[PDB]
Order: sequence, then C-alpha cells, then structure tokens
Amino acid sequence: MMNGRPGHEPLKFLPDEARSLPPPKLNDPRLVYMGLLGYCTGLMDNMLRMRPVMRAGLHRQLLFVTSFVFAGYFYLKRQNYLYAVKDHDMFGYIKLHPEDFPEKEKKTYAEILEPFHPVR
Amino acid sequence: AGRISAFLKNAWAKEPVLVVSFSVWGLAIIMPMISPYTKYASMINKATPYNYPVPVRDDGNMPDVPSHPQDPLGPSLDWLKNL
Amino acid sequence: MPSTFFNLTMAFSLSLLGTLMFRSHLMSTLLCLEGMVLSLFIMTSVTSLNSNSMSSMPIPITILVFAACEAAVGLALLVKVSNTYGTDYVQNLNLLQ
Amino acid sequence: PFLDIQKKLGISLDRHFMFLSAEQPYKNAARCHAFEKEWIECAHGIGGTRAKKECKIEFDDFEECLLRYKTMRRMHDIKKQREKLMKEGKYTPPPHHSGREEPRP
Amino acid sequence: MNPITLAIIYFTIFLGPVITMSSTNLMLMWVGLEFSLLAIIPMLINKKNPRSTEAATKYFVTQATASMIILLAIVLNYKQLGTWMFQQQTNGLILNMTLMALSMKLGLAPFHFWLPEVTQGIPLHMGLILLTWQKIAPLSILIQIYPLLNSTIILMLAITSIFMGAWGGLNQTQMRKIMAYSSIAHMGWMLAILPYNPSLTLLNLMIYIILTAPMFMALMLNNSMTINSISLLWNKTPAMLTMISLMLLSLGGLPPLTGFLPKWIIITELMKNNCLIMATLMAMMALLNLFFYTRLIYSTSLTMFPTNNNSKMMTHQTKTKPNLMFSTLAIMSTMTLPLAPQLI
Amino acid sequence: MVKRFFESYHEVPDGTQCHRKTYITTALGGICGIIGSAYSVSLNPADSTLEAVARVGRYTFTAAAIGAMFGLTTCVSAQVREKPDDPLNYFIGGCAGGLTLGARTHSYGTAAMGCVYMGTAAALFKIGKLEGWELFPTPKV
Amino acid sequence: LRYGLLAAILGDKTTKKLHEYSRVITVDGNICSGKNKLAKEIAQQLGMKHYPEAGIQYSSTTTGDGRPLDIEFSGSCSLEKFYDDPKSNDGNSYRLQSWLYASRLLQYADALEHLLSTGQGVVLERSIYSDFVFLEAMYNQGYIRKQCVDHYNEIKRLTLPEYLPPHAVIYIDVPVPEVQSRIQKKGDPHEMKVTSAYLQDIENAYKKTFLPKMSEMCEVLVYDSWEAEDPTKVVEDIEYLKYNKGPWLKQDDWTFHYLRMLVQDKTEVLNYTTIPVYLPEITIGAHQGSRIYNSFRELPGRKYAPGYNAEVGDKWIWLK
Amino acid sequence: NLYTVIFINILLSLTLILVAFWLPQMNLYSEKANPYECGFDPTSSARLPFSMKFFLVAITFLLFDLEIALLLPLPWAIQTIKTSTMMIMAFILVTILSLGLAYEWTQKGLEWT
Amino acid sequence: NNYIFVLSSLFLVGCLGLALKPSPIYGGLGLIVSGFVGCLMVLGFGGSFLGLMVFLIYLGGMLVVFGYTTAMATEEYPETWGSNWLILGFLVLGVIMEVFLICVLNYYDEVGVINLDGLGDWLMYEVDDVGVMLEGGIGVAAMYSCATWMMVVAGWSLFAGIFIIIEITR
Ligand SMILES: Nc1nc2c(ncn2[C@H]2C[C@H](O)[C@@H](COP(=O)(O)OP(=O)(O)OP(=O)(O)O)O2)c(=O)[nH]1
Ligand SMILES: [Mg+2]
Repeated sequence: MMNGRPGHEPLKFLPDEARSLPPPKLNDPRLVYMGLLGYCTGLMDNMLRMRPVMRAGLHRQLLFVTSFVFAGYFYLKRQNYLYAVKDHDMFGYIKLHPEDFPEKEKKTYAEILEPFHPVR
Repeated sequence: AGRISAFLKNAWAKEPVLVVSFSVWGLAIIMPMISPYTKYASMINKATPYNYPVPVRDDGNMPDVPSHPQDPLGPSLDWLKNL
Repeated sequence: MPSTFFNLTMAFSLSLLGTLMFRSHLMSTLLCLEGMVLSLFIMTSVTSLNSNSMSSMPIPITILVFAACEAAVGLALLVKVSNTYGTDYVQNLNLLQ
Repeated sequence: PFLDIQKKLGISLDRHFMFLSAEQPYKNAARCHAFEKEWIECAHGIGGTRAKKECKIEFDDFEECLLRYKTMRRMHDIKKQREKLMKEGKYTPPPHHSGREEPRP
Repeated sequence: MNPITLAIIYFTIFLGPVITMSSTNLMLMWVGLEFSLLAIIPMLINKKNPRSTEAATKYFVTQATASMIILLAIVLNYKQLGTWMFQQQTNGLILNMTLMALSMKLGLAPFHFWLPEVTQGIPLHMGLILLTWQKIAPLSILIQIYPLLNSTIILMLAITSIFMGAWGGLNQTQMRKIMAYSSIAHMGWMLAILPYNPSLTLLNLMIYIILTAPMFMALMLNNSMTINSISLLWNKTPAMLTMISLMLLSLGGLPPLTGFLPKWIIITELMKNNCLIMATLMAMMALLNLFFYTRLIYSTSLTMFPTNNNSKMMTHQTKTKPNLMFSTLAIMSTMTLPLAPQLI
Repeated sequence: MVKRFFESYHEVPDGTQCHRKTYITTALGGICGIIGSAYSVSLNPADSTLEAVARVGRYTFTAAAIGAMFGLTTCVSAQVREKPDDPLNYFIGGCAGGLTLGARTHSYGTAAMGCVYMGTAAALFKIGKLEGWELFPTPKV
Repeated sequence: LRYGLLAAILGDKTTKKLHEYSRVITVDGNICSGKNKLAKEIAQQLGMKHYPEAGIQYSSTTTGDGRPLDIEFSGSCSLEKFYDDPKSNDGNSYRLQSWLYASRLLQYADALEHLLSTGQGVVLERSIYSDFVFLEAMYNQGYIRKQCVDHYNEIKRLTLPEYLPPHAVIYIDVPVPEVQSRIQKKGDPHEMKVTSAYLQDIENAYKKTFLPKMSEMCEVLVYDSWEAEDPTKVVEDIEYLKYNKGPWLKQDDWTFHYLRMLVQDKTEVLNYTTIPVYLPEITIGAHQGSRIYNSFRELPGRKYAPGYNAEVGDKWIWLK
Repeated sequence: NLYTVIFINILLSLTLILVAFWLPQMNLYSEKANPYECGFDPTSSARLPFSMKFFLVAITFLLFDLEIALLLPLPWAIQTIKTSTMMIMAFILVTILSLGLAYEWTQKGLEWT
Repeated sequence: NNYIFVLSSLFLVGCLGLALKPSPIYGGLGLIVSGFVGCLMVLGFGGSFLGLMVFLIYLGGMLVVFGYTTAMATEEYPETWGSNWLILGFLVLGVIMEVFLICVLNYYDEVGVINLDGLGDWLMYEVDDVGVMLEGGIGVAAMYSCATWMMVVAGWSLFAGIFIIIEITR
C-alpha cells in the first residue's frame, strides 16, 4: 500500500510532507501515556532489581520517561503522517472517480416506507 | 625494538614457511599500490577489441568520432603498439 | 527441452520421495539432500543455457557453495550424533518425546 | 524489498542481475532480450494488477518466445504431417531439405 | 565458544535476516535463509548434551529439505519467467511450493512436528533467538510475495495452525514445548492475515516478538524448565509475578492488554475481506491458548505452589540476571492497548 | 474433473437426485477417511503392514459410513419434509451421522458429541450455502 | 567491572593467574579427624585461602549481613536435632543433608570464584565430591530411604559434572575406636550421642566407594592421624606433587571463562539443587514458605538488594 | 569423439577383465575366498564402525574445495574491465581463506583426536 | 542425437536408485553415476566449465561424504539395490513406471515433448554463431566484477562455515 504508493522515499522515517503536517503537542494524551509508561518502566525495573521503587534509580527513571516521550513523539509524527497520507490518497481517488463513487441522494423519511414491527 | 626482530629471526630459523607466506602476501597486497602498471591493466582490458563497437549516426555534429578507420582522431594505441 | 526439464522435475519429485521417507539411516537421507543439490545445479545450468542469460551464472556456483556447505554441516552433525551415541539410526533419535 | 536499504543507499548489490534483460559480461545479449525490455517498459510503473491486464500481450509474446510452446506445437503438427505425407507417398522431398545441393555460405 | 566465533555466529544470525529483508533476488533471500539455518545449528549443539544433537539434526533435516523445496520454486520461477523475483503472472504450483516450504521453515501445523522437539532439546537463550529472530526472515519473504499467496491453502494452514496450537499445549506441560505451541498458534494468526494486509502481519510479528522474547528472558532469569519450575517463582524471584502474569495473559490475548489487538485487527481486516465463519472458528479456537496459559498462571502466580528447603539460598543470594530490556519490552507490551492506533 | 464431480451437491437441490447425492457424500467421506487414515498410519504406526491396512480400512469404513448415512439421512429428511431450503434436515442428518460414528466407535457420549457437533457443522454448511457465505474468499478489500 | 565477555576479551584470562601455587585442596576424614587444624596449617604454609567447614549457617555468614541467622531462616534442620533423633518423623536428616550439600555447593562456587579471580589457591574441608558419603552412611544406618538416595543422586548428577574436581585430596584416616575416643574427649553432649556404627559405616564407605572414585581421576594423598598432626611434611608433599593426572589439564581460557560465567552469579549455581521433586522431608509448604519469606524480608539488610538499603546506611540511594 | 574414446576404453578394460576372468583355470573354496587379514580370520566384521579421527579437517577439505571451485572462474575474471574491484574481491576472499586456515591452525584440530 | 534425453533418463534412473535409498556407501556410487551423467549433460549442452566444475566440487565433496558413510553410518550387513527385495521390486516398479510414463507422455499431450523422430531438435535454442563469448565461463567470471555481492556472501558463507564447523566438532 504505502510501499507501492508513488513518490515514496524508501525507508524514510519523516518525509518533507510530515513537516507540512501540524506536529503533535507535548500535552497530548499519547505522550502523557508514554510518560506514565516510562515511570512504570522505572517502577517495574526497580521492583525486579529489588530497589526502593520511588527513591532509587531516579536517573534511570528520567531516561525512561525522556526516551519513551522521544520515541513516542517521533512515532506519533510518523503515524500522523501515514494516516494523513491515507486520507490524501483516498480524497484524491474520490476526486478522480465520482462516477465510480456517486453521491447517495437519500430519500426523506416521508418518502420512504420503513416496515413497522410492533411488539406486544 | 629487539623483541620483534628476535621473534622474526627465530620464526625465520624455525618455521620460515609462514614468514615467507606472510611476506609474499603483504608484497602482493602492497605491490599494485607501488607499481605504475596497475592503471595499464584497465587500459588493456578497455582497448582490446572484444565485440563490435557499432558505428553511430551523424548529423555533422561531432568531430572526434572519425569516418576513416585510419584517421588520427579517436583513442589511439601508441601506448600499446610502441609500448 | 520440455522432456529434459520434466524428467528433471520427475528426478526432484523422486528425490523428494527419497528424502521425505527414512529407511534405516540419516546419511542416505543426506545423500538424497545432495541429490537435490545436484538436481538443482543441473536444472539451473540447463535454464541458463537455453535462456542464454549468462549474467545469472553467479547463481549456480552460489547454489553449490551454500547447499554443499550446509551438507558439510550436516555431515559433521552426523559425526557429532555418532560421537555422542555410538549408533547412527533413525529410531535411535526418539529421546526427545 | 522489506528494508529497502539498496534503494536507500542508491547502490545496486543484487539488483543488476534481477531479470533476464540485465547487463551482461562483454555485451552479449540473452535470448528474448527485446521482449523482456518491451515488457518492463510496458510495465514501467503501471502496477501489478493493472499491468497484468495492460501488458498481457507483451508478456504473452515474451512467454511464447521463452518457452516456444505454440512454436513447438506448430513444428509438431508440421512434423506429424510430414510423417503422414511420407507414409502416404504424396510428398516428394525437396533436395534442399534433403541436403544434396551446393550450399550458399 | 571463543569470542571470535561467538561474534561471527551472532553476526551471521544477524546478517541472514538482514540480507533476507534487504534483497529482492529470490535466491538471495534463499541465501539469507541458509545463513539463518547455518548460524542457528552450532548454537543448538553448543550445550553438547545428547538431546541437543538430536534437536539440531531434526532442525537441520526439516529446514534443509524446506530450503530445497523453495530452491525448486526459485528454479521453476527461472524457467517460467526468466527473472528471479516473483511477479504476478506465474503459476500457482510454484507459489504453493514456496508457501509449503516457508510454512515448513516457519513451523505451521502440517509441518510443525519438529518445533516442540527442537525447542525441547535446547537451552532457553537459543529459544530466544529461535522463537523470535529466526522466524522474521521466512515471514519476510512471505510478506514480500503477498498478492501471489493462494487464500485457500493460506486459510487451511491458518485453521490447522490455530487448531493444533490449541490442541498441542494442553496435554504437554514443559515450558519450551508449550511456548513453541503457543508460537505456532501465533503464526497461525499472522499467516491468516497475510494476503490481506501484511502490515498487520508485521504488527502481529512485532507484538509476538515483544511478548515472547521477555517471556523467554523471564524463563532465562531462573532457568525455569517445567511448569513446577516456574511455580517455584514465588520463592525464587517473587517480584516478577504480576508482570509475568500480565505478560502470560497478554500472550493469551485478553483486554486491556496488548494481545487482544492482533486478534482484534485480524478480525477487523478479515470481516472487511468478507470472511465470516472461518475467522469465527479462529477466534473460537484461540481460547485454548488461555487454557494452557491459565493453568500456567495458576502454577506461577495465582496459587503459591509447594517450594523446597534449598530455595532459601535462592532467597539468600543476590540476583543480577534481570535485564533492562525485559522491563522495557514487558511494560511496552503489557500497557499499550490505549496506544493501539499509533501501534498500527 | 473431481471438483466438478463434487459440485453436484448444489446444482440439483436435495429431495432429488438421491443416489448420486449419497455417492458424492460417500466420496467426500472416503477422501477424508483416506487422508485421515494416512495421517494415522504415518503418525502412529502399527506393528505390521496388515494391521496398518486394517487400520486404513477401519478408518475409511467409519468415514464412509458417516458420509453415506449423513447424505442419505439428509436426503430422506428432504424426502419426508419436502422442503429443500431449511437447515434442519442437515441438522438431523448430521445427528444421524454422529450417532452412527459413535455406534461404530462404541461410545454413546461421543455419539451425542458427534451428533451435536456435526449437526451444528452441517447446519452451518447448509446455512452458508443458503446465504452465500465464502469459505475461502479471494482478497478484495 | 563484572566478569563478562567484554571484561574477558581485554585480558582477564586465567592462564596468567594460574601458577604452581594455585591448587584446589580438599582435606577429608571422619568426624573430628583434625581437618580444620590441618586446613588452617595448609593454608598458612602454602599461602592459600582457608575456607572453613561449611555448616548449616554458612550462607548467612557468607552472603548478606554476615551474622548467622535464626533456626528457621537458614535452618529448618539442626545437627543437634539429628544427633538427638536421627530416625525423625519430621525428616530432619534429609533437611540437614540437603541443606549441607547446597551449602558446600555454594562453598565450592565461592572457592572456584576466588581461585579463578585472584589466582590464589584454596582449601575446602569435606567438599561436594565427598559429601555423598554422609547421605549414604545415613542410608546404610537406615536414617533415610531409597527414594531419598535417588533424589540426592539426581541432585548430585545435576550439580557435580558442570564443575571441576579438586587438585589434591588429602585423607586423614583414623580407626573407629580413636574416633569414639576423640569424640568423647571433645566434650560436646550431643555429638557424643552419635553411634559407632555410623562412624564405622562412613569409614568403610569412604574406603570402598569414594577413594576408587577419586584416585582414578585426580590426585589423592592419604595420611594417618599421627602423620598428619605435624603439617610441614603434609604441605611439602602437597608442594612437590606432580599434578599430572587430572581433569584440570584439558580446558582452555574460554572454558575457564564459561566456568566463571556459570559460577560467578549464584542464581545458576543454586538453581539445580532446588529443582521440584516433591519428597516430603525437604518440601516446605506454601504457608510456611510465605511466612518465612515475609519474615525474611523484614530482617535488617535483606529487605532489598545489597547496596540499596536506606534503613541500614547504604548511601547515595537518591541517584543510583 | 570423446564419448567414443571413453567407450573404447570401456571396451578395452572390459576385454581385459574378460580375459582376466574367463581364460585362467580356477577352483574356488571357502578358505580361498576367506578374506585376508595377516593369516587369520578377522576378529569382527570388516564393516564394523570406524571412529573417524580426521573429521573437522575433512569438513574443511570439503569447504576448501568449495572455495577452489569459487576460485576457478578467476583465470577468465582476470580479463574483466573492473579489475580494481576484481583484485579487491580476490584479495579479500584469499584473506578470508588464509584467516580461516589460520584459525584452524591456532585451534590445533589438524591433529587427530 | 538423442544424447540429452538418454542422459536425462539415466539421471532419472540414478536419482531413482538414490531415492530408493540403499546403504549410503552404495548411494554415493549411484549419486556419482548421476554426477558423471550431469557433467556429461552440461558438457553436451554447452557449459564447458559448469559440468567439469560440478564434477570437481562434487567428486571432492562426495569423496569425504563416502568416507563418512564407510566410517560413521555403516552396518554389518548392508542393503544395496539388489539386497532387499522390496527395494528390488520398487526398482523394477520405478523402471516400468518411467517407461509407462514416457509411453503415456508421447500419446496424451499432443505437443513436442516426446516424438520418435522429433526429439532433440528443440535442444539448442540460440547460441550466437559469429559471437566470441558463448561458453559459460565468462558469465561466472563476471561475479568478480559485476555481481560482487555473490562472492562477498559466498566467502562469508565459507568463513562462517569454518567457524561453525569448529564449534560443531568441538
Ligand atoms: N550429618 C552430617 N553431619 C555433618 C556433615 N558435615 C559435617 N557434619 C558434622 C560432623 C561433626 O558434628 C561436625 C564436623 O566436625 P569436624 O570433624 O570438623 O571436627 P572439629 O570441628 O572438632 O574439627 P577437627 O576435625 O578436630 O579439625 O559437622 C554432613 O554432611 N552430615
Ligand atoms: Mg578432622
């Protein structure tokens, strides 16, 4: 699909149109969940290595939160680019084929006849 | 600096086959980098006729590509006929 | 040509039937595996000769080298099996059940 | 590829012998080289599903060139008709096909 | 094992999937599959026990005859097309040969019988590199040829692998064999989705790798061989108990953990591709993965089993066998279902 | 010619063409019994080839019996009820097939198991062919 | 840092560490045969490390706090309780013998770690290659059973042949009336209560089973009690031994590095002696094990990993 | 041509076997057809399993034969135009073979077990 | 004139005997009969290097494969092709199945697979007459220059094969 799309730079993480997308914010709930995941990574690693799970390994917890937020922001930018280019290819195909995707002029509820199914 | 020389002369006296093999190996590694006849091998393998290099069409444009085969134009072989 | 290629396909189907059953030894199965090496070389060289695609002549020496190298790995694997057992047979190898 | 590292680095490492119509040592062209060249240049970025209905004529001509199945069928009915006509006695063989003539070079 | 051959064997088992995922010549990723076979074999035999040589020769004979069947498929592609890469106008017999050989090297259910016996004779850190890394590369050539794969043989292979991954784990009570069988069910899932969407094959491969690799690291952490040996975890290392419980139930595939999401997105693309009752049969026979995982979770972390007297020195001595990679892939598996669209 | 011989199941409805209906259902049962007996012989071998071919004959006799009496009972249930477009004739034919399978293997508990499971599977196959379900669909989406 | 492959490739190879004064000596005998005095004199004269006789409380004074812990923490068995009631309905004899065999397995691991780390030799009184004779003397006296013998043989088959044998096996033999006279002259009121048949059984079991098992594969030097009282002749016969016949002369540096990988972390050392075989003598129940773990973690020094206990005084707990 | 030379060599050696077998007189008995081992009957069967002592050097004989069949096209590869990468590839694979044999020489498996 | 079909039927017979699986000492004899047959097939087809190269690499591999059969995997009373009568009946059954396959294959297909006076005429498709490089040697010489990754991966296969075999046989 995206491997076969034309104009695809091979093995490119962020192309030039991902800069044309709006970048995600740091207050976003996926990055908030990944900061919670980095803190839970430090808590689980300190619990297995038999540490005080809050007091000990604060630098490793800080690297876990920072590296999790960094990888999640970069992957969130790439996945936002992928869903945006899926929307662009679909809207371009809709603009290319209106005779293959016609507008559905739905009739009104006075005009149609829904069958009435009474329960008693 | 005497230890490496004593080890080299001891291996030369005892088992000189690996010393001769590594010396001939390093000579074969470094001697194309020394010799000026490395660049003549690609000249030999380019300037051998091996297929037909076909004639090209002309509109009176290029002067380097000749018409007579005995023209002085083109890549000559005075570096191979005389050398 | 299609008689020769269909008989090479029959030779591969026969050697498939050979390496897909076991009579007494793992080594005759490895001889069937090396028969597959020889049959794929003959098939690849016949394909390259009649298609005259001489740029793909690096491929059958790569067939021979990789398949005979894994055949040599299996030959020393049978050496390690007979070293750790003293026997060689197919029914000897039921200790992993 | 899956990891497209050859297209990423721009260097061909296995890509220069991928089809039959690749470059050859000392410029000796393979059989059906023009058919493979016209098949790829008719499938030049069309896509697989559109190309299998678009350049099906060029694939069918290249597959006919490479395997020669209808050609061997044509020569098979020609040779069977030759055996039937020699058993009938109607076909006098020509001396050019018999080989008893002076040849042109 | 000197570090020179350790580095070359680890570089060759890294290299084989790399040349497989990089090259587009069909014989060149056969060459990568041969590198995978070659570099796995001395790691299989290097413990030098009599079961390891038996598992190594079982692995060699099965994977080598699958290498010869896919080499028949490459040579018949050379006859039919004159190229090397699988194109659209090829015969279905060669693609069935390729899918049968790659299901032999991958371990699907008409060919699966070597995989529990191969996994039984080997140590656990070879099960780490055989259960996850080895099965990237035959899956990656099978991702590469995804319009050519025939859906009848793909779905019958999927149904049999879901059925026999359900029906091989319940009788059998060893950990390496039971996770070979659960892995067989997981490639039943990622072979079910394969001609429809290979990005979800990559997704189920990535989720199964980050769900099986820290689980094999947790088996490596105490060398827990049997179900009773993982039931001794509450006196050996009790701190991993709820994390290995969440990883166990996630490898079974319950919400809100991550293993529901392969079943959910496979069911999503399968009902988009109009396949109703067969994906229904797959998701109904997926519950026996939770049968052996619920029996295994009752062994390790929901009932405290009888320990023995010599486990008090396991309470006494320090342990450094935890890795950082276990904790980060453990929580990156077990809490990522609220991140699932970015995980797509 | 095997698949178009097996496609006489649907080109003529049940309640007609009963002899070759029972013949193609017995042939489907015989094909499944031949591959199941080959699986059982290749997995768990007998001590003799005579006992192995007796295991093959017993397995294909059991599978030809359940296929023949399943097709014959759904054909005579279509004969009695004179309705082709229902799944309950396939339900009662699958229950009679599972009853004969459990009578062959001599256990009434797995006779009831085979009755309810192959009646559910036979009604599911009839309901799929009635509503046009696809068992092995081509990838279209 | 820690002994990994990355530390091993830089030049921490054991062939530079090992010399002629790096041998594993075991000093062996019956009960009260002068082995601790001879071991202290052997380690003092050859400069080796005097590892003592590992008891029930070896692991508590070896790893962790260093204090010997209580009767139910690193115990659930007593040598005094075995000497009082040997035919026990609680199964005290297997709990003493299996805890003692795992304790001397940890002692053999720490001795091999010390020798392959610093290159200095070590002594090891009553090692794991001779610890089977107490269990088989218990079985020949009838204190335990046949399935107990097969489970200990399975434990020893898991734990012995991954290791290396000792270089020198010094035996001090002494007759059974002299064993009874010295065990009366020691004056312990519970070790006085042992039977003479147990001492005669461990003596002829030693002279018929252990010594053909060990003399055929490594160096065994025998000595009497009056000949091993004065230790200068003993350490000179240790020093002038050839050390030719043995299994220590065929392994290379990476075999020694894989031995140090198997030995250095104790989670693979102690794992094979706590394999699940549910014999009722050594099986701690679930409530007793949970109570002993949730009283073990409330001990000072053993709550967390060592170097991480803020209640004791392990500093720099904020950034570590 | 060469098939006819191979077949007349077949006919010559088959004629020599026929004149070696059918023309001399021959009586044969069990002690005459007894296999020779020093003047006594053999202790076991003569196809009893040999424990092979040159096994790893035998496998590197096989793999060195695969390397010399890799190295066989090199007299025509010396005529190629990309002679720099040809000599670099020949240099790096003869260096690979010399390093593999140097590894086997340092690991001392040339001696038998 | 029917050289390649007669040789390919002999290859079918030799691979049938190898497939019918004797003692592997005898299987090496049958497979090297098939190797001489395949070397003569490629030398009759036009590969003057590839048949003799597979004869060199196959004789040199199969020598020590034969030595490993007669050392490791041997048996006191072995089975040749004529020892066990199920193997002999399978041999004559495969021979009559091969000639029944060609007897039904010249009659069913009605294409140019087998004809009694029209087989061997479709063997050489095209070699260049006035060309100078048509043998197989220069194309496999081109893997030093054009297809350099083939020699990289084959040299790495043999280097890793030496290291892997030292680790197996240790
Ligand atoms: N049941 C049993 N008792 C053991 C075991 N190992 C050691 N013991 C007991 C026997 C004695 O009570 C004590 C060892 O005492 P020694 O023989 O070392 O005597 P002592 O400490 O006076 O030192 P010495 O021999 O005079 O240098 O430990 C064992 O494996 N099982
Ligand atoms: Mg003492």
